[PDB]
Parts: sequence; C-alpha cells; structure tokens
Amino acid sequence: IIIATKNGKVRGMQLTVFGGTVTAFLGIPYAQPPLGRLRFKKPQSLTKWSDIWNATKYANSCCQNIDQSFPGFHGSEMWNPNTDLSEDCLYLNVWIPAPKPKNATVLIWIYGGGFQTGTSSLHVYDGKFLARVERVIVVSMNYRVGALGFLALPGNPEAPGNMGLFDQQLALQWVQKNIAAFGGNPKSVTLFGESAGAASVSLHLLSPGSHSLFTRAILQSGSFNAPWAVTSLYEARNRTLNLAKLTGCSRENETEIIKCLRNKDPQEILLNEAFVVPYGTPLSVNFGPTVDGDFLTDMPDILLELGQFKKTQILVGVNKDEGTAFLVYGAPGFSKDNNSIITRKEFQEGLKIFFPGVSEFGKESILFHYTDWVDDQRPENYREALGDVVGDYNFICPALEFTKKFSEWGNNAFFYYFEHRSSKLPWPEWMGVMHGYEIEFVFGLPLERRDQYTKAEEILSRSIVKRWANFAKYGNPQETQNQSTSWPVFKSTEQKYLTLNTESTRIMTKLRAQQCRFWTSFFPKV
Ligand SMILES: *[C@@H]1O[C@H](CO[C@@H]2O[C@@H](C)[C@@H](O)[C@@H](O)[C@@H]2O)[C@@H](O[C@@H]2O[C@H](CO)[C@@H](O)[C@H](O)[C@H]2NC(C)=O)[C@H](O)[C@H]1NC(C)=O
Ligand SMILES: *[C@@H]1O[C@H](CO[C@@H]2O[C@@H](C)[C@@H](O)[C@@H](O)[C@@H]2O)[C@@H](O[C@@H]2O[C@H](CO)[C@@H](O)[C@H](O)[C@H]2NC(C)=O)[C@H](O)[C@H]1NC(C)=O
Ligand SMILES: O=S(=O)(c1ccccc1)n1ccc2c(OCCNCc3ccccc3)cccc21
Ligand SMILES: *[C@@H]1O[C@H](CO[C@@H]2O[C@@H](C)[C@@H](O)[C@@H](O)[C@@H]2O)[C@@H](O)[C@H](O)[C@H]1NC(C)=O
Ligand SMILES: CC(=O)N[C@H]1[C@H]([C@H](O)[C@H](O)CO)O[C@@](O)(C(=O)O)C[C@@H]1O
Ligand SMILES: *[C@@H]1O[C@H](CO)[C@@H](O)[C@H](O)[C@H]1NC(C)=O
Ligand SMILES: *[C@@H]1O[C@H](CO)[C@@H](O)[C@H](O)[C@H]1NC(C)=O
Ligand SMILES: *[C@@H]1O[C@H](CO)[C@@H](O)[C@H](O)[C@H]1NC(C)=O
Repeated sequence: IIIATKNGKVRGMQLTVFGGTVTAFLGIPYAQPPLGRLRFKKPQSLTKWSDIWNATKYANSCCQNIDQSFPGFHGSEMWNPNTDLSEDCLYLNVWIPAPKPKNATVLIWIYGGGFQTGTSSLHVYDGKFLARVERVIVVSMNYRVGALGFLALPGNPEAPGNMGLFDQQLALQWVQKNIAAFGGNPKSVTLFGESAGAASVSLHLLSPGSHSLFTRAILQSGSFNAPWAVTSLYEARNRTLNLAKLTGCSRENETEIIKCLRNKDPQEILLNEAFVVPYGTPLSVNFGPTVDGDFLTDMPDILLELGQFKKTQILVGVNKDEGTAFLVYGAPGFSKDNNSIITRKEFQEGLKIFFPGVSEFGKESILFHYTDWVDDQRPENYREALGDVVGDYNFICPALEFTKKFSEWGNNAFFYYFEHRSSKLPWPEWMGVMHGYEIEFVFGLPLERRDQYTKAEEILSRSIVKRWANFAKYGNPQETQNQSTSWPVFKSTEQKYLTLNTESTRIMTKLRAQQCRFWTSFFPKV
C-alpha cells in the first residue's frame, strides 16, 4: 500500500493483528533533520522527495542518555531506546486500519521520559492494536529531548527553548495536512501522552499555535503544573551557562556560545547534561520547557488560572503508586530487590534527596503531614509514606489541580484513578501500581492472549481501549454496551472520579483530599 502525501509518496507494510490486517507506516520524516547549523533551532519544514519513501521500519530515536541503573532488568530497559540514537530523528509513525478507513478519528501519542529521554518505537506504544480493535488511526512522533530539545536562551532563535515542543507541533501540522490521504479525519484528532508526554499535551492546550491542530486531549500521569515540568528562565540560563562551561564553550557573545556548542559531538553534550544542576533529584529534568514567548507566551500557571487555553474536553488520570519508581533511583534504604523497610532517619534523608533546596521547616512539614500513623508499629510505614510523598507532590495533586482549574471554565473533564498492578510487572510488589504501567493497558497489549496477561486484564484493557476511543471519537469516555459504570464529569465541587481495576469499577470523590490541600495550598509557600 502506497500513499501520496504532500511531500512525496510513502510505502507501508501490512501487519497481521487478531485475524485482521493493519497497515503501518513507520518512520515518515516530518521535518528537516536538525543537524549542523540547525542543531538547537526550531524544526524546519521538509522539502519534497520524488521517489517512494519506504516507511517500513522505526526510525532513529533522538539522542539521549540511557537508564543504566539496572542492566539486564526488563523493568528499566523496556523504557530505553530500541533504535539507534541520532540527531537525525524527526520522524513519525502511522497505523491505519485495513481496509483503509473513510474518515477515521486520529489518536496522536506523545511519549514521556522527563523531557530527557523517550522514543515512539517502544513496544508499549505500538499503535497496531488500537487501529485493529477500534478502527482509529494512531500517530506517534519522535521529538528532541534533553539539551538538544530544550536548551534555552530566551529570545535567541539560535537556541530559543522548547524545540522539542515545536517538534511535536510540526508533527501535529503534518497530520493536519496529510492524514486525510491515509483515511483520517483532521477535524477529529485527540492528543494523548503520559508523564512528560502528558505535560506536553497540557502545554499544547495552552499554546495558541497548537489550538487549530487538535480536537481533544488525554493526560496520563502528568500536567504542566507538576513541579518538574517547566524550567524557570533563571534555572534555564544557569543551566545553559553551566553546559557551556563544562564543554569549553563559555563566551561573552551568547550566540558564539551556541555556535561552539554546535561543533561538539552529541555525546559530549549528553555527558555534561547531568552536571548542569548542582544538587538535583533522581532523574532531574535538566532541560525542559520554558516560557519562551513563542510556544508559551506567559507563565502557564497564570494562563491556567485566567482561563487562557483551548476550550475542549479532557481526560486526565493518575496511577495508585506514581512515586515508588523514583525511590530506587537514590533514596537510601531502597532497593527493588528487597522490601525496602526504611527507618525514620532514612525517610528524612529521602526527603533531602527529593526536596533539595527546600528549607528545614518545609521538609519537617512534609514529615508532619505524612507520618501521623494509624498504627506506628507497622514496619512499612515510612517506606509507604515516602512513595506517597513523591507521587502526590509530583503527579497526583498537580493532575487534580489541573483538572479542577480547567473544568472551572466550563468544559467536560473526566478523571480516572488506575489501581491495577499488571500481573507481569517485573518490579517488586512493594512498588505497587507504578508510574508508566497503565500505558500497556491503554494500547491494548493485554488483548493479545499469547502475551501471558490474565483474562481479567484482557477485559480491563478492552474496556479502557473502548473508553479512550469513545472519548477521542465522541468526547465521552463511556463503555455503553456491557452494563458498565458510567463515568461522571469531574466538577470542582463534587470532584467525582472513576477507579480502573479488574474487580469493581467505582465512582469516588475528592481523591487525596487532605494530601493535596497540603501540597497545593500550603507547601508552595515554604
Ligand atoms: C548556578 O551555577 C553555579 C555554577 O555551577 C557549578 O558549575 C557548573 C559548570 C556545574 O559543574 C555545577 O555542578 C557546579 O556546581 C552554581 O554555583 C555552585 O553552587 C554550589 C552550591 O550552591 C557550590 O558548591 C559551588 O561551588 C558553586 N560553583 C560556582 C562556580 O559558583 C549555582 O549553585 C547554580 N544555581 C543557582 C541557583 O545559582
Ligand atoms: C535493601 O537493600 C538496600 C540496598 O542494598 C543493596 O542490596 C544488597 C544486595 C547490598 O549488596 C547493597 O550494597 C546494595 O546496594 C540496603 O541498603 C544498604 O544497607 C547497608 C547496611 O544497612 C548500607 O551500608 C548501604 O549504604 C545501604 N544502601 C543504600 C542506602 O543504598 C537495605 O538495608 C536493604 N533493606 C532490607 C530491608 O533488606
Ligand atoms: O516526571 S519526572 O520528571 C520526575 C518525577 C519525580 C522526581 C523526579 C523527576 N521523570 C519521569 C521519568 C524521567 C526520566 O526517565 C525515566 C527513565 N526510566 C523510566 C521508568 C519509569 C517507570 C519505572 C521505571 C523506570 C528522566 C528524567 C525525569 C523523569
Ligand atoms: C523501497 O522498497 C522497494 C520495494 O521493496 C519490496 O518490498 C519490500 C517490503 C522488501 O521486502 C523488498 O525486498 C521488496 O523488493 C524497493 O524496490 C526499493 O529499492 C526501496 N527503496 C530504497 C530507497 O531502498
Ligand atoms: C544512523 C543509522 O542508524 N543509520 C542506518 C542503518 C545503519 O547505518 C546500518 O544498519 C549499519 O548498522 O542502516 C540503514 O541503511 C538501514 O538499516 O536500512 C539506514 C539507517 O538509518
Ligand atoms: C470527515 O468528517 C468531517 C466532520 O467531522 C467532515 O467535515 C468531512 O467532510 C468528512 N470527510 C470525509 C467524510 O471524507
Ligand atoms: C556577536 O554578537 C552580536 C550582537 O551582540 C551579533 O550581531 C553577532 O552576530 C555575534 N557574532 C557572531 C560571529 O555571530
Ligand atoms: C462486551 O462483552 C463481550 C462479552 O459479553 C466482550 O466479548 C466484548 O469485548 C465486550 N466489549 C467491550 C467494549 O468491553
């Protein structure tokens, strides 16, 4: 199957999925490769090609540091890139139903990874199941990460910041201009993403240049108001300047810094990214989104508070144990290979690691709020408190605040709490329902009966897949056929949310009420 796009013909490949067929176009270029003088710049448009472009394998992933903390361990290596790293990485993928659809709704996936890592070719982002089962079109793109995607000297077009977000935006433009040739409906495009991908989706809701490029949005475990998601212009300058010092590129002409950085091998830039922060946390967002005056016209908290965003429906949610994954990347006493019973002293040191530069009083206030136990003899008390501290502060309370503020301007919002721990999860049981492990259910991997998931997980994934697809198609994440719990709208008053689990799907209210009042209303003052 060959499709004529605006810039040339592309050839795809046929996939067998569940006794049917999906057509995949893997690795279509959507921008000029950002090499040489184009490194650190906004992505430039593609010029035509005259032959057929073979989109039959995933393209290069963008340059990035790799998680080496657990060599040989699937729980960490499943997130590492599975194609060659290259600056030549601005490519996207398209899965379409067979036979070709007539006007299919389009799902555009934006991966996470702290804005420092990630790739669209991971196994858990394979869009072929969604295309097969729901007859939607799935698109995913690679976008630049790390310093190469987010180095910033604001106002300087040699390195303006937010290049990785402009990569994503150019891919959204490509879908608007080209997806009807694949049978897609450019007027029915839903963005979905997880972690930094979800933060990205929320920033497209704020960016005037993305407003005409999509219809609706799904935010899995992230939002821009999360404390890790936006770099201040002061942090960003200190970090750009530190990178230049570390690479021998310090100059008084800021533009000459950039030209010096453009002569370094990518690996020299990657090696020094970790050190631009003096005292950072486990997996620090060294180079992330900034208020650049282009993609982001103002501090996003102000835009959110004053209703300056695309008015549409949103689907937002979080996992039960968002914080646990990060504990084994630096908190003392923690290990994926034992049950990580920690002491009060270790909990206090863990707060030092996750809240550097917070006052002694601020850290005491966290301890005060999280250590007033039901039973103080329970050995797991501090282990579980530290995970909840990290998950509530970094993910759950910001997602809930985002949903409240967004819905106050009149739109329908739906909030979920994912509490199922995958039967195959390679991480230990104390880590629970971790960050990132709803993704395989959203993409329908448990629908493949070969792949060792349980029957209950197939049913759960099937329901989630239908709810997500109904949200994208119709703005309403219901499963209408199988006597399912109806998913109520989230309103700032009642704050109803839907729990997702294999047993009983339930309507609850005011998730983490006490904890989020601490994080949202008190802790920003310290
Ligand atoms: C802003 O940057 C300075 C410089 O950071 C140092 O040099 C970089 C190239 C990199 O290698 C960093 O890891 C270095 O720390 C920071 O100043 C340092 O601050 C720490 C403690 O705050 C101190 O021990 C170092 O001696 C300082 N070094 C210098 C040269 O002043 C500074 O903390 C950074 N952050 C802020 C908010 O200013
Ligand atoms: C759980 O394990 C941690 C980490 O120890 C790891 O696993 C072991 C096989 C051992 O070889 C360690 O070196 C590994 O790093 C234990 O934390 C360590 O505890 C010792 C003594 O208490 C201390 O010297 C180390 O600094 C600790 N490592 C840290 C803080 O990273 C922890 O005690 C184990 N807990 C339980 C309940 O078994
Ligand atoms: O939300 S975060 O900003 C963040 C949250 C809390 C504290 C600090 C930073 N953040 C998330 C991922 C990430 C990153 O890569 C991830 C590499 N492993 C992925 C993984 C997921 C789940 C289990 C095990 C591994 C780099 C930098 C920041 C990151
Ligand atoms: C692009 O692909 C063309 C067709 O290749 C045919 O189908 C693919 C899936 C392979 O299995 C191949 O063995 C078949 O012949 C090629 O003819 C063409 O050379 C390719 N273009 C480039 C630039 O490599
Ligand atoms: C930078 C990079 O990954 N380049 C290319 C790889 C490798 O150079 C070789 O396979 C040797 O390892 O080969 C291709 O020709 C291919 O697989 O069709 C294209 C691909 O982009
Ligand atoms: C696809 O649907 C849109 C409305 O969502 C409509 O305007 C457009 O003409 C349709 N295109 C088709 C059916 O080819
Ligand atoms: C040095 O900075 C000036 C502005 O301060 C700029 O016009 C010039 O292009 C820079 N040098 C080079 C070699 O680009
Ligand atoms: C509804 O239930 C049937 C079995 O009664 C099942 O095969 C089907 O996949 C379910 N549909 C959804 C969308 O969950």
